[PDB]
Amino acid sequence: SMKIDVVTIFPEYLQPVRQSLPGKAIDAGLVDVAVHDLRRWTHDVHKSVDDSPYGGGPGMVMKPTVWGDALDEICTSETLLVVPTPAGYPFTQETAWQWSTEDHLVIACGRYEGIDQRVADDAATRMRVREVSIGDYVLNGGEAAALVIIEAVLRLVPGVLSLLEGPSYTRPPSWRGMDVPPVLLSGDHAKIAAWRAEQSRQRTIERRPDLLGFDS
Amino acid sequence: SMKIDVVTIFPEYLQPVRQSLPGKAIDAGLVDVAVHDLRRWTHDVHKSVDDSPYGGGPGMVMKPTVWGDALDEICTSETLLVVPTPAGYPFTQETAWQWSTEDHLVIACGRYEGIDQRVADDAATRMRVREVSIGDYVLNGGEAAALVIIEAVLRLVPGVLSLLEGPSYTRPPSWRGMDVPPVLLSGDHAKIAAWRAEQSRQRTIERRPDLLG
Ligand SMILES: OC1NC=Nc2ccccc21
Ligand SMILES: OC1NC=Nc2ccccc21
Repeated sequence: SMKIDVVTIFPEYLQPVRQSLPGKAIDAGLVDVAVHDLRRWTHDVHKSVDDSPYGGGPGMVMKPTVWGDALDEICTSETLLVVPTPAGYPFTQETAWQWSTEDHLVIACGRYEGIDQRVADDAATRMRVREVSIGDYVLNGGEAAALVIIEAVLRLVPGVLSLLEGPSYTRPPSWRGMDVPPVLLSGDHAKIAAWRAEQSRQRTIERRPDLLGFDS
Repeated sequence: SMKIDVVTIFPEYLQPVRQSLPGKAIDAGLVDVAVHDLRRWTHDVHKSVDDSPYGGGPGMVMKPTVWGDALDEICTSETLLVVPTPAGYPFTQETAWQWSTEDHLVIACGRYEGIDQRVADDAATRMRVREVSIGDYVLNGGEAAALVIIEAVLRLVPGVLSLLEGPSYTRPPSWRGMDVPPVLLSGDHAKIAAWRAEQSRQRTIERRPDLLG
């Protein structure tokens, strides 16, 4: 069984929910998802987890010490440590497929400004570390990215179950004066493929020219 | 006072949590977030929200009669209808900024295979509709994309609070045999900025060569 540990200062946000893809996976015994409050590894009265950046700049940086004790306790040398970060390598469908075979994912959730770089540098001496971004929009912390990563990876785990998709339709064949493309009604597996391919092309070149090796 | 309506078949999954950034925004009265179970608008005892695709093929497509009724009830002509879909335009930071000043976002969450296309086509005749993807990895449904969209947008609402960022550091100066780069403690702030410029250049070359052209 796969085991996923998430570490965060927002454990309630990351608490698994039964009616969800991860929830189904958990209840099917295919995965154990444990969530940990990073503040467990603080020792000061105020439970401080970050501090001002050396060299200045806006915002705060998470303290290396607290993350240190946390990952010390939760990780082994076989652990794949995932660290969401705006500055990471891209998280892709290829990445998802790869992590779907993993035995232990530990996901370190930190604020946008980052965890002290020495945390990941130190972890890499004992385990595999992957700093990744799920997109170039800006989230305030790694929490939502952790939820995205979990859903992308879990749906690939055995047992759990290029080009843009063109439009899709279902019943009724006429709705509010709008008709389904007749080829999709004609039952011709060949003509239908020709049409869907053509639609996908038009859509991809319009919305994602990058996918076909073009600019913008 | 932004309003966000989310429509989903996983309303518990999307329920706002007090201890989160969206929870802070709501508690601060800076936004109202309403989550609606899509099954409220189903027609049959089985509360059917999807149906098999015309032209055949795998998966299910979400029913237009059900979504049509939900959106009729929830949207107005001033609504910006957000439809997360892997087939969408990329959701970017410029998009988040734009949406950060909308009075009413409605986010329609559907399964990967998507919603009958007529739903969006119809809605676009009365309101602004944006189909967007948050990434090329595959999610089973738009629910997590919704959470992402919401967090990227809300953190740009006043009051809630080309190159990669380089490493950041804080105390202690020496930790487990690793020292904060001396230059950060130099009090030479022009130099620090050039140093961080160079850190960004290299990390970007190494991790995201796509942002260099
Ligand atoms: O992967 C990310 N994309 C955008 N913002 C982030 C903020 C914190 C962690 C991770 C991300
Ligand atoms: O933006 C998306 N990326 C990947 N999968 C999705 C599934 C449903 C809606 C949206 C997305």
